[PDB]
Amino acid sequence: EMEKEFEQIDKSGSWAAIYQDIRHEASDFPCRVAKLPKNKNRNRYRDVSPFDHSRIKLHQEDNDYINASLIKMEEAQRSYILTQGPLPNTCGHFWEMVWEQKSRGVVMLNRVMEKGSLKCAQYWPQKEEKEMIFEDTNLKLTLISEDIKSYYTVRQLELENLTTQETREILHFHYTTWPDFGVPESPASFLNFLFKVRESGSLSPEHGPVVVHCSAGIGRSGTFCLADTCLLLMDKRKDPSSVDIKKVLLEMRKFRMGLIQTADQLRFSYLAVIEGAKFIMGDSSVQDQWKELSHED
Ligand SMILES: CNC(=O)[C@@H]1Cc2ccc(NS(=O)(=O)O)cc2CN1C(=O)OCc1ccccc1
Ligand SMILES: [Cl-]
Ligand SMILES: [Cl-]
Ligand SMILES: [Cl-]
Ligand SMILES: [Cl-]
Ligand SMILES: [Cl-]
Ligand SMILES: [Mg+2]
Repeated sequence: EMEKEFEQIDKSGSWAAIYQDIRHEASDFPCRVAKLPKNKNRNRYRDVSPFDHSRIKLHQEDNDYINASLIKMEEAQRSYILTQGPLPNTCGHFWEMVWEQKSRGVVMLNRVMEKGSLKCAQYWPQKEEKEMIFEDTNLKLTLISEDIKSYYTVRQLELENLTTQETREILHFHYTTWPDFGVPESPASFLNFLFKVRESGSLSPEHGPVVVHCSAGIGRSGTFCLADTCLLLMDKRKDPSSVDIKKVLLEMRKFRMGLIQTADQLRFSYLAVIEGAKFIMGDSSVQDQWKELSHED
């Protein structure tokens, strides 16, 4: 059981060892498509690639490759697409994927510039009157509105298939204060944001999988998805004791490499799930407490 295990790991000072065990046991599957020479400029990082078996294939229509993986959580009955921050030449591919996969939400856990470097393209419009046209993939993208909070921003976007003139509302949830290889400021700030995504209906099984990304689409993205799936599993069962966090992480790692990048991110995941369980198991009042503690205003 996770809280008893947490205390034992904390007491014995063994987060590094627990995390290394996970790394040791994690799946290794081929990424042959990712490593084709023609795809070199579609990958942000040499050593971060989607496995062939779970890669998202684009439907157009000359080269189907995008650095993005379908994390299909069978027991939980929820799926996520985890992807790298799009590059200057892959923003059209990114939105093509959102359209084809029928996603309603995009969760962004990084900033465009981190540590002086460009870790993600400016792939969405920052001003209503300056829409983006992706001529390669025949899509238009317009900012409809935004709600700016202290550490996150929610945007309403309209994505249009220029081929058909069909339009869809996409919700963009941008966590702006999650440092690379680091953790959220508190369980409360993380959970307040996760519940904002949940409340939107973006994780509904009636939609395609939410797209989640950071810069590599593994560390911060893995942490987010691990906490969400653990919370969902205990919710379905109304049984916190039924959830084996390490097992869930290993299951996710069947679908994309390197999910959760540090031992402290693993530790934070346990904290987030232990805290979130208070809400799942019926202390409704904790949600307001997280909102207050997050200082979102
Ligand atoms: C220190 N590592 C690096 O700088 C590069 C790029 C990067 C940016 C950012 C990042 N953090 S994230 O944006 O939260 O995913 C992770 C990685 C992983 N990486 C890798 O080379 O990862 C290879 C790897 C490691 C463990 C497991 C699978 C693959
Ligand atoms: Cl940014
Ligand atoms: Cl900077
Ligand atoms: Cl970039
Ligand atoms: Cl950072
Ligand atoms: Cl790793
Ligand atoms: Mg303006």
